[PDB]
Amino acid sequence: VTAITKVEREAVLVCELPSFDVTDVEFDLFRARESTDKPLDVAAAIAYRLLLGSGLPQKFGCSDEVLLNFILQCRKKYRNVPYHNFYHVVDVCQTIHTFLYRGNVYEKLTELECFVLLITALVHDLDHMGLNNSFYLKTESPLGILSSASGNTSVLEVHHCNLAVEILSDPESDVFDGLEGAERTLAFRSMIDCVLATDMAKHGSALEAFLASAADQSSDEAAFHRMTMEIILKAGDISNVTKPFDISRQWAMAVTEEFYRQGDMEKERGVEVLPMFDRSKNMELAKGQIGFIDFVAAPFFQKIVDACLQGMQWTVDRIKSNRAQWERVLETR
Ligand SMILES: CC1(C)CC(=O)N(CC(=O)N2CCC(N3N=C(c4ccc(OC(F)F)c(OC(F)F)c4)[C@H]4CC=CC[C@H]4C3=O)CC2)C(=O)C1
Ligand SMILES: [Mg+2]
Ligand SMILES: [Zn+2]
Repeated sequence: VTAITKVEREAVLVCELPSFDVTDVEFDLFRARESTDKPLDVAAAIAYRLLLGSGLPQKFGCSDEVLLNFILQCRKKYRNVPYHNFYHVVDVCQTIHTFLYRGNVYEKLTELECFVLLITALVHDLDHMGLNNSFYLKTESPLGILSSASGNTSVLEVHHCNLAVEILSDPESDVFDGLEGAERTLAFRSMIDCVLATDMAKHGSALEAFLASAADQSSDEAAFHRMTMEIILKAGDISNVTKPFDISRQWAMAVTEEFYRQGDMEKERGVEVLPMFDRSKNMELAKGQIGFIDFVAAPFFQKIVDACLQGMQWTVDRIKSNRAQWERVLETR
């Protein structure tokens, strides 16, 4: 990895974020990005401020400069795609911060685990190209062939972990360099476990395991911690429907356009195009959001909150308010 420069750091360090509270559940990243002509720097500054404000990097021997270096090394490996770009990972990082600290999920985890989760947010989609795992498998792309030959169908997630390990292999961007022995092993394993658990093909199994652990007062403690981390990163990843409506809608627009660009490529290659990826199906945003809410997000958030994460009740509340608002879009159309 090429070293991050003084000038790259300074460009983040000059951003002051006047009028934003990066800790708040109603924080608006889109408004942040509209606030200046250097939205990549502002986004990096948001992530930097979240991580320093937690007080965690300092505790684990991670200097301000190495933190910032890490952030910028992550930033350089996001692509200019509509949804899976740097702003998504910063959003996930900020969202996780709220679940840990406004939702009191920090109480279930060690400080190191909280630190790992915040850092893992920033790595969890590295070098996404706006195409899902299915695209690579269907088209027998080289990465798809490799995944199948090597026995792991989570095509992208293994790729993201690869790039995360590369970033962390240089002390100048290794936020875990202050760790050794068991703690360092836990930091890397937990980060990788969490990234691997973001594959939506494993959603139901991940959720069911967590719920069975939370219900068992004799669950293995280390396993419960790890599953809680996995579920929190998953929660962040499907959290767009938990945000104020207008934020939620802007995310939905970005994901829809990404999906449509995939579908356009699949059409060119003569492979199967799912309806949600087909521009010509012209699917209404409201109906798709209601469907994602009903079949994925509402039961996920309700189940985890009820099982164990009572402080995150607001997520269920906001999903219910967003669903009602989409229903009003349909009612008035
Ligand atoms: C069609 C149905 C009636 C039945 C059904 O099975 N599903 C689920 C479904 O079709 N899935 C599962 C999730 C997948 N998925 N979808 C993402 C995503 C993000 C934000 C979204 O909008 C808003 F929140 F911004 C969004 O909503 C829109 F798609 F509806 C989807 C990502 C989540 C995690 C990782 C990468 C992205 C990923 O793997 C896509 C396939 C239904 O949607 C209803
Ligand atoms: Mg992902
Ligand atoms: Zn993601």
